[PDB]
Amino acid sequence: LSAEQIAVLQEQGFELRDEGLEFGMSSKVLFGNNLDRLNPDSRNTLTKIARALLAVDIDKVRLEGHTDNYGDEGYNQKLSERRAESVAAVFREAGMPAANIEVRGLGMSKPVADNKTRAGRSENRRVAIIVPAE
Amino acid sequence: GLSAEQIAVLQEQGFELRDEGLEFGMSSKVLFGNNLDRLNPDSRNTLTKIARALLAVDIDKVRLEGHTDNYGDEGYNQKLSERRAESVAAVFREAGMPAANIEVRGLGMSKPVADNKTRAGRSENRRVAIIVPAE
Repeated sequence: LSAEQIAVLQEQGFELRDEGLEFGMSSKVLFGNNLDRLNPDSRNTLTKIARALLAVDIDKVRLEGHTDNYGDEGYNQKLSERRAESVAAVFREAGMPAANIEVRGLGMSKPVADNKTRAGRSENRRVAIIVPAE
Repeated sequence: GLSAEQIAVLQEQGFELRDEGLEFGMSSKVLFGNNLDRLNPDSRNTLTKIARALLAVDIDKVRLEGHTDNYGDEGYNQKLSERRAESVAAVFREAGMPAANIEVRGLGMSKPVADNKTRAGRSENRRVAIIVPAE
């Protein structure tokens, strides 16, 4: 729960939540037309975030993958896992140990917008980077 | 338009003789593991190393061909195979090869190198081929 860490997190773009601090990127930004391969630029943005967080000795990051509710529920479950794993590999490659990374795929079960509209579904397809408080 | 010094490097990189070119093949199991089109870190490094070796001897053209087995939707499979050959292309672009010198094809299920009757014959069919043509 340290204090100086927040200044980096916020400067990294994290926002405040109950569990801790969270930063989100849409799957459109992260992967474009790919399945779970990150596009080079997003990988670089992520690498920079991973290194800023390591630098202030963050204890844990949790990566949570999400989809909208369009398509097979099981495939969407697995796709959200693989996409959160792609973000997690960026953290490992930047030097964070596996033991300090948790990965979850949520599928369609934790939406942040209305799946009625094409834009709401694009919002719901995302990976969240969470720094828990405890 | 191909040289002996180019051959020496292709061989030690693991390329083999084929019609009108040289080819290096890896299974989707080794390149991607459990992933969709993201390469495992160790296979990405292996591919980077090959790409550097071919750029060093100024390889003018590379073609990348993605294949699947026959299980599941033929449409998804062709998309999958295209996306997985594109994953290999991006390694070659990052290592310095121009986009113009790279040709990416997903052949889906259409060109199998094993039977597909067996789980092992299917895994073999899941693959990407790195083709250095002669002309």
